[PDB]
Amino acid sequence: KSKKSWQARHTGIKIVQQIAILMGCAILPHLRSLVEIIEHGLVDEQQKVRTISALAIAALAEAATPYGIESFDSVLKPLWKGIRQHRGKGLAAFLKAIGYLIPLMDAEYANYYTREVMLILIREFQSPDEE
Amino acid sequence: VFPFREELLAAIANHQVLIIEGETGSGKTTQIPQYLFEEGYTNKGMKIACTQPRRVAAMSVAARVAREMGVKLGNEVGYSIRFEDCTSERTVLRYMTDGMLLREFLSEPDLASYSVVMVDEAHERTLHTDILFGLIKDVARFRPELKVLVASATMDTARFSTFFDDAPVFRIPGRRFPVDIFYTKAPEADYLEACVVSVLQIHVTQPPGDILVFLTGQEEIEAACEMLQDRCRRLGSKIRELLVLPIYANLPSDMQARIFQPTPPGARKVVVATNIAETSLTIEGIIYVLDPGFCKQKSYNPRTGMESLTVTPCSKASANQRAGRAGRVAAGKCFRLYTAWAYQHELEETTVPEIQRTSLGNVVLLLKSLGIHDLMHFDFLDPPPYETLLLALEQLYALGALNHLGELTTSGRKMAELPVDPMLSKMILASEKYSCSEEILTVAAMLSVNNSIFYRPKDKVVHADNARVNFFLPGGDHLVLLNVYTQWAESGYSSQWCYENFVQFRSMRRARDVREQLEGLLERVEVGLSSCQGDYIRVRKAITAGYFYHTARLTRSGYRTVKQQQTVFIHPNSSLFEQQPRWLLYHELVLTTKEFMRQVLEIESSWLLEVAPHYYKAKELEDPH
Amino acid sequence: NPLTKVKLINELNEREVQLGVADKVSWHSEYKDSAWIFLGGLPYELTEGDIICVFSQYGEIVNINLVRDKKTGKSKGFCFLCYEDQRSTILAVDNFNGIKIKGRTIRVDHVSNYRAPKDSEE
Repeated sequence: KSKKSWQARHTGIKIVQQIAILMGCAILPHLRSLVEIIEHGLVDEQQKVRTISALAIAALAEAATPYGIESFDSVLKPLWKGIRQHRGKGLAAFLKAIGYLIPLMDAEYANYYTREVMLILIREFQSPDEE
Repeated sequence: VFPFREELLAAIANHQVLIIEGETGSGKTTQIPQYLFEEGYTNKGMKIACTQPRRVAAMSVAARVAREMGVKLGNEVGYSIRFEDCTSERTVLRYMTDGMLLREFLSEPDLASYSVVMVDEAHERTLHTDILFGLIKDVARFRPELKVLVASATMDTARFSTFFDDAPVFRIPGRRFPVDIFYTKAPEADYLEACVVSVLQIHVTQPPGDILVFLTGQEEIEAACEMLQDRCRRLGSKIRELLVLPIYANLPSDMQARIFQPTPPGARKVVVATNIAETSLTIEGIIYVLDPGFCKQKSYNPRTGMESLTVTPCSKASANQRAGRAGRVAAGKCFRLYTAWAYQHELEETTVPEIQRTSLGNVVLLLKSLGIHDLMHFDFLDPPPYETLLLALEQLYALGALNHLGELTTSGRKMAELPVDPMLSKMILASEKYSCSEEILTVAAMLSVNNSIFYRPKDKVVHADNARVNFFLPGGDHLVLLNVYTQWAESGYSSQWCYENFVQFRSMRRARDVREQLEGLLERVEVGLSSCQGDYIRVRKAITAGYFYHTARLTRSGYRTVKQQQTVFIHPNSSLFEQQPRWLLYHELVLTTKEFMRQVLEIESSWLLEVAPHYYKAKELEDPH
Repeated sequence: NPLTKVKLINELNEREVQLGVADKVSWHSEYKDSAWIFLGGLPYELTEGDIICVFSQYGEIVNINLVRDKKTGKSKGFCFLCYEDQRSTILAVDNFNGIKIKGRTIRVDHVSNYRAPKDSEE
């Protein structure tokens, strides 16, 4: 949460990402106090910071499996805004984050997030990049 | 009408109730109420009421009659409209909407203030007029002093005379000049462009005479005014000047008066009007009519149990009325945007009375306030289905407006004091308990106006939504209304501010007036004005207290409504930004292609249970979807 | 991320030369009937003539397409080149990948469908 250069915030969100992919489920009792950081991102003016914040949300969702769905509730709305208005690698990182969050979720909300995202998947089957 | 004046006087003198029929423009509204001569209402300490289904007809006619009488408007001649009164102790003759007279009935069942009541434009058969006819029939028994006149454009007398216990009829012979009719070769899918082209052609080619174009609504009319005005200027050098004027229900009085203004010479006037122009009033000098064949009509669906206003094709009778407007001065022309076949075969002969078309909740509360116990038995000219009435009583009961007995509660009696739908009145009345009354007051006023609040041009959408976003409150469309109203309160260069903001000044101004009138009601009634700091919960609760019947729950996919278990989607106007809003309260049900729910605000389910436990009991709920 | 696809397309050809894949199934029978190639990471000082001079070694580009912006810009970094023959595109994606021209390295990929104003990844 320092604002002099985006490299420090990029570094800290990268720390969150490699913590989440390094240690599996012991990050879960400290999940909420770690995820309350991450919503200060995703609205920044840098594409790299938003992309690595989506990767950190995706890494925390992969680490949780399937716990803490009421703790990511402040994250789904900027992800929905980003898959509506933004396209590119940010769309891919947002789609990774949402696709990792939706197995954690109850049936009605995950079904609503599943049925209104497959159009984006059919649209992005024409993508040339391998990642 | 003047050639008949003696004949009319004789009928009036002889009978308590009379029916008077004549084509529009014959002079029914303006001249007849001049019954003041025979009546001498003022000496008796009474007035005469003339009721109009349309606000514009009441306001404009009153202004005209005041001039005809050589008195000041608001004085001897005045008008009464819902949030707009222009009357005084001096008022002799009061033109008013039927809704208003019904409200006066609620306070005084006898309507002792009036010696004569004239229900005009009966042919429209609005709900308010239908109730008024029922009530008057009985009041007449009570007061031999009261005289009633029913006026209608339709030459058809019989149904009314019989309803009136074989009241006598006076008919005025039709003066209308012949009007030639033009039809289109083929059906036209997009009528507005076609309407614009026809207007321009008439102005260039045709000899002097004004044009009357019939459109559907304000937004469409406003669009046509700009396009026609621009094109007219383009005609410019070659063609004479063409003035263009809008007319619709909302227009302020000063603007309504503009339609009367004379055309420049060789220049022409075009009035772009809703159906107000059909029978309600006449603009002298119209020779040419353009009839697209559409109107905004209320529709009711009994299975779904919902009203909705849709644009639909006009009845044959209304098509004839529109053409007739061309004939008043001299031989005219009417351009019908459809084929002769459609006119003969397709158009339904006549529209149904509004009573058949409506949700009855407002009417039931009104009748109860009237002191009518037997709702089923009420002598309607055309009785509504019993089921619609039963549903209305049940809804009022859950609202707590009526008890299980069907008697008014303190809340029902107070709600009757407010000129709004019961859900809105209840929401407003409860708000002080919520400590939100000031915010609710603004929301209710904002709800009472068109969604002309936000303007989105089709091409212009991006900028317009960017402007809206400033006000927008996530998961709370009702809150957005509060934000925009509050901002509208403080904005330098108000007219320009609205335009830059993509907001309709007309709607916001109307909302401002309504809020002022409602606040006065709250002051009189002793409903304290309350507010808190940053309490969204209290606002959502207050909305729930009124709206708990109109709630939808987030389905596994889509939304389902608590009442009638209907599948619906949140209207595209709002984004369910928050995933959290599982439960939403919605203002309206729109039925374009699919079923949509408009103007939604999130609500906690526990609040619904807490707020309306009778409604929220599981026993009434069907097997769990 | 902006230039690791250079390493990816290089490791594809290294895996092809390691496993001993014949030319019938070596990734170019799937992109037939298309002479269009996409470029990535071009500097902003490149005109169309310099791009023609640097990629005309294996055949002249029949159809050039630089991403020239509407009013306020000059270039973005992408390019479309349509050669004569598809084997020229094979040799261009196998040989012109990994090189650098004035600082930033460039990448060559296939298109195979149709030209687009902006769909790719900057």
